[PDB]
Amino acid sequence: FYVKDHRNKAMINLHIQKDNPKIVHAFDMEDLGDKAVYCRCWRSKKFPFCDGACTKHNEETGDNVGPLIIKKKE
Amino acid sequence: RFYVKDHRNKAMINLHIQKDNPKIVHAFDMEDLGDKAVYCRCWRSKKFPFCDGACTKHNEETGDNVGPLIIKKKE
Ligand code: FES
Ligand code: FES
Repeated sequence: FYVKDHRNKAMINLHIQKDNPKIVHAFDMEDLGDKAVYCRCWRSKKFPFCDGACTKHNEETGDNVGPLIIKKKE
Repeated sequence: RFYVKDHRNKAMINLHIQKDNPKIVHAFDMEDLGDKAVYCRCWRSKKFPFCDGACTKHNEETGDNVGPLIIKKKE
């Protein structure tokens, strides 16, 4: 059994700051702690920070996304 | 007088990037960063984990409002 398609255009961000036409975050590395973990799935309730929402998203959708970690060499 | 705007979906976010990796995580030491690093949050960049402007076309096509994460040196 085969099948065709069309133009769905699913959004990545479903609910965060929808009054902002393009969500961009900018941080000075000098004011970060020893570690910051940033969300790349747009499902975190602590956006722009990762709260572990990625896990449920990957399990539900079969995806493989995860966060960006900025840290001091240590 | 009441109506909702439903945007919920069960679609994957990352369509094509490093699918042999079960969970794509990047970790960088700030001491090794230059003046400005711009990281992709849309999973459409051909330079992932870095932003290449793919988010603009995604936003246009889908009506989305995603954009990158910038880590920079204080001015
Ligand atoms: S909560 Fe989104 S990448 Fe972890
Ligand atoms: S290319 Fe993905 S956020 Fe810019």
